[PDB]
Amino acid sequence: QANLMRLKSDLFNRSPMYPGPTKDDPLTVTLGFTLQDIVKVDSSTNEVDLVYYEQQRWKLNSLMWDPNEYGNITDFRTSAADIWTPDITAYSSTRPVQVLSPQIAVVTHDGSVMFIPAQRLSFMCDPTGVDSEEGVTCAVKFGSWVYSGFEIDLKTDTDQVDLSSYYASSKYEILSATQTRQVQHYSCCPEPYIDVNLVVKFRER
Amino acid sequence: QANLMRLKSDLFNRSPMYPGPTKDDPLTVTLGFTLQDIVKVDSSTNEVDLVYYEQQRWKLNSLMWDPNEYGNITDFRTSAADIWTPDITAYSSTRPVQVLSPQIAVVTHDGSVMFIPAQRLSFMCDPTGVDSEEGVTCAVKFGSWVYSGFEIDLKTDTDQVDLSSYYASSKYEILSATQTRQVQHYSCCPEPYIDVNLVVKFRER
Amino acid sequence: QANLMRLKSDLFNRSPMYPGPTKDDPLTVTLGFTLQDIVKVDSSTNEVDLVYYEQQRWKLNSLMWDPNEYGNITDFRTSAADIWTPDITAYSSTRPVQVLSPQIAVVTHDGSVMFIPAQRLSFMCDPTGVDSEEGVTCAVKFGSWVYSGFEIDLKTDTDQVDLSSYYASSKYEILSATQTRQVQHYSCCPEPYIDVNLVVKFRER
Amino acid sequence: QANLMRLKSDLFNRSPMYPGPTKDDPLTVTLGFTLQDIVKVDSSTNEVDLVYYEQQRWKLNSLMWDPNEYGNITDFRTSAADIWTPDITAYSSTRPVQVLSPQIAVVTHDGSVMFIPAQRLSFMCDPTGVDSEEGVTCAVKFGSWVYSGFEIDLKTDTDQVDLSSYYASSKYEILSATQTRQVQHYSCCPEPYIDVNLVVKFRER
Amino acid sequence: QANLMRLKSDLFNRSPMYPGPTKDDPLTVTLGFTLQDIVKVDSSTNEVDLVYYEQQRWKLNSLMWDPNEYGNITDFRTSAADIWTPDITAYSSTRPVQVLSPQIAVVTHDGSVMFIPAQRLSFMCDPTGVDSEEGVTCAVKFGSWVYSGFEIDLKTDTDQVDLSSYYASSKYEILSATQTRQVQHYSCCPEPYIDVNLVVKFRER
Ligand SMILES: c1ccc(C2CCN(CCc3cc4ccccc4[nH]3)CC2)cc1
Ligand SMILES: c1ccc(C2CCN(CCc3cc4ccccc4[nH]3)CC2)cc1
Ligand SMILES: c1ccc(C2CCN(CCc3cc4ccccc4[nH]3)CC2)cc1
Ligand SMILES: c1ccc(C2CCN(CCc3cc4ccccc4[nH]3)CC2)cc1
Ligand SMILES: c1ccc(C2CCN(CCc3cc4ccccc4[nH]3)CC2)cc1
Repeated sequence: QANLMRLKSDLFNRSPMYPGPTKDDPLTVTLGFTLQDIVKVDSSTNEVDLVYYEQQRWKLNSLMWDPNEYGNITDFRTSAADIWTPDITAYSSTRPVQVLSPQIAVVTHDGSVMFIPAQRLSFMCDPTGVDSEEGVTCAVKFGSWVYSGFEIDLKTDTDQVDLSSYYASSKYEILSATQTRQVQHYSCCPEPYIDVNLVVKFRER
Repeated sequence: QANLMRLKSDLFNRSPMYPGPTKDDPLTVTLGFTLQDIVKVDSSTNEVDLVYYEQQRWKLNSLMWDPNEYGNITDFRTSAADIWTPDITAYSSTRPVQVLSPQIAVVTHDGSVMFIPAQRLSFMCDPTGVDSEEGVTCAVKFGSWVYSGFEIDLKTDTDQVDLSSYYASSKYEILSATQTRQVQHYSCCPEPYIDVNLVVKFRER
Repeated sequence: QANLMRLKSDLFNRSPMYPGPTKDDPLTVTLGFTLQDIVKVDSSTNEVDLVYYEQQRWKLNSLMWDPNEYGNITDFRTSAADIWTPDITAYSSTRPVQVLSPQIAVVTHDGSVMFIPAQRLSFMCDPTGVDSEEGVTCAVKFGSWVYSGFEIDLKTDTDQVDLSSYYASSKYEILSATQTRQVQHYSCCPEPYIDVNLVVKFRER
Repeated sequence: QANLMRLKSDLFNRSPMYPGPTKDDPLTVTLGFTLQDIVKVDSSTNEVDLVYYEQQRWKLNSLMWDPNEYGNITDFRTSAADIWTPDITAYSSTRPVQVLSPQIAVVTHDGSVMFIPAQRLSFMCDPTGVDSEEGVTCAVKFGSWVYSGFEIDLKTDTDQVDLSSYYASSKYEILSATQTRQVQHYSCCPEPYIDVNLVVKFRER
Repeated sequence: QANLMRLKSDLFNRSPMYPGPTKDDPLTVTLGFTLQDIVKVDSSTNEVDLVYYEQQRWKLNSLMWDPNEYGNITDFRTSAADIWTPDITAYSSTRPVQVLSPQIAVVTHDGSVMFIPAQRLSFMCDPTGVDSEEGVTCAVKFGSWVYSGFEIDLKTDTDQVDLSSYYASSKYEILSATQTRQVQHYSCCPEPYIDVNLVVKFRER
């Protein structure tokens, strides 16, 4: 406990918190989705409710340490409030996202951070054809709300959504689930915009 | 990181926070709406739910800096809690507004602030005739709750609501969406009152 | 900005906050209601939902200042959290009251405070007869939760509820709306209890 | 104001807050209920919703003062957050309790505290027979969550629930409402467990 | 009070809070469930709502004291916010868990902590066959969100869920309720992961 108390004190009480990335010091954020369930489909409002884990990874030099100086500690768990976290948001939500898991991150000695919030999301989705064999496709983009591709570079490790934890007795069957990194440019702005498009093809089980 | 940490420290930890505008030092707030969806229409209570982005822009001398003194930083992102924000509100909401995005603003070296909260709004709207070709018109005024025209001047860049992000498979089709700055004079009071009237004409797709 | 920053610092950072009134130093609170809408009526639970502005006015010697000493500032806007506010409550609510507006007050150099929260209230009301020409009458009392008339004296400027902002396409038509100051004494206790009785007669439009 | 500011400073800023009772220094908490309304009955989930005032009284030596030393102040009102409050809870609630009133307590010079929160409670109750003349009986136990009878001596003043404020046009009529205290010892443990069983017999009006 | 004030000050104001367990200093957390009611079953979304008490026990050397040095105090009650608590979560919830009880723990002089939060949980469960004699089986895993078996060792005192407080007039009858410790391994990671699988077999009463 003494070595970990010392490490946390040196990392969090000595210097001000990381102020976020800039064009000169960009940050790469890796996103991955683990879809657990399609909990609700509302055909009268065109809202669909998903339960998923959103894996977020990034690396900060300010979070690095030599394990030899701290009783061979290679990683620790800490409240996500103690650290800077990226402002990754769903771009077409209809309700505030509901957090289903403790807000705790894992920090590794190389400065790597892994934060996996479990969430319930209501987003814009026309479910017409969900009761058919072909099913229905719905998509929701995720990205930084305030940082462009010049400050936050969004990435995925795979374009395949993790369906290994998908509820087997769900009302809905997943035909396909992909997470695709997209780089967009708008007429307004010279900076690129990055999002991860979560595309889910599903039908009634 | 060091230059941004220094900038934020100089802007936020040296002087007290901006106390808001006065008649002697008025502030101009530019409002713009990006309508995403008409998520719900309730004909039994006369409530309509909107999902939109509300772009807010203002400029403070106290937020200015010389980029040359701070490693050529021309702008940064910071929690909206670190800065003063205008008390812009819907004058005919029926439920507290639901924030759908991170509460983060972009501050530019010229003292400009851009704050774009995504919101879900429930407001007073009689949807009689939504199921017709003519559709229905509904309006909601936005403005400062406590500041008159003498302290906060409200403006728009365009009278046209941005409909380029409007949900393509929405239950409702937008016939027209305008955002108009209105000035109101009362016999009682010498001070003018300013609002932005969001007028949306819509029908069932 | 500098003069207002100085004023706020002198009023709020020099002395402890106003500890509320006492029998020796009573406070008069003026109440006024502006009814915007009867949003929902529930005949299965006997609950009615109102949307209104509740104007609250009081005066504190501790909030007084000479405008000449502060660059001729005669009033300012401040977060209601910076000041003491009366504990005015609805005595027959069925749900926690929902705040629809920014929590900001206007302080005048004579020590006057004006606080106008917009609220959504669910209260006990049998709506039987709302669908008739005669309509239905419903009442809700407002007053201090913990202070008697010896500490907080409630007053009204008028017995007429402001209906000039009442939603013209509401499901309900207002036949009459009054706000009356009422006094009561209990056998135990000598102190009077004050409430403002909001009586609304309404029917379906 | 000055004398009350001085009193509050002496009571709350000089010594640490009361750490709660112990076996060596037990505390008597007097509990009583004022039933306002049976708002809802749900026969599909077996949940009943009550609106009531829960009167809590206790006395602390650390909250005592000589009125002569403080401008003859015999009592004051303060935020329930400034003082220790007992952890009295419903043992069979189905939803978090909703607070309908300001969280303010009355402290008397003898160290007496009176705290009367208004609340909405959903609790386990089978309402089968509510639509009959006989009605239905439902019960909810209240007590300390973590303190035994050795630390918190939970008491009542009367076994009769105050029905003098019960909503006259409620959907439900009260046939009887009692608050019976119970002291129990289990074979495991030497300490008594105390609870108050709020028993309400009611039917449709 | 003085001895307890002194004890709390020595335990909580002298050293930094316990930073959580590590591989070198693991922690055993014992979990136990007391099922109170199956409040709701939703066959359209496949969600079931449970009301239960979750007993959590763990032991910290940093929470030890000699009762002889503190007026023979052998245990005390304190806000769960004053101490470190394990991040035990339901792995298949569909809504944020609702806390129904005060967040207070019991600390014993041997460093033992007992924390029993009452909760309402919505979780993934297909209730098809609940209206039959055979009933339906539903399961929910609980475990640490961020810690492995190397840091938090989860244990049970019994595999039998406590049904002695189960609501007698519930819509649902419990056929069986077990809580089983399970050790899992993931392809990513060499460390074992522990969960407690709450398996409830139930039917309509
Ligand atoms: C966040 C944290 C834990 C989980 C777990 C899922 C399965 N195990 C743990 C299995 C587990 C996943 C996992 C994902 C990335 C890296 C390491 C990981 N270990 C218990 C909780 C889910 C989301
Ligand atoms: C309001 C409007 C769009 C957004 C974005 C939605 C898609 N992108 C990039 C699209 C985008 C245009 C744009 C115009 C002005 C300022 C920021 C902007 N971001 C990232 C955030 C956030 C808030
Ligand atoms: C609380 C509740 C509602 C408001 C206003 C409602 C409509 N207007 C301006 C309408 C308005 C005239 C007027 C005349 C004298 C004093 C205050 C006044 N407000 C802007 C906001 C402000 C604060
Ligand atoms: C708890 C319970 C009710 C209230 C009130 C609701 C109606 N009154 C009546 C207030 C009131 C009666 C009374 C009778 C005997 C002794 C003290 C009393 N206070 C003012 C506030 C406030 C706090
Ligand atoms: C967590 C879970 C339940 C409770 C209680 C439920 C019922 N009682 C009596 C609680 C109670 C019996 C009992 C019997 C033997 C040993 C210890 C015991 N505690 C008071 C609160 C408190 C905290």
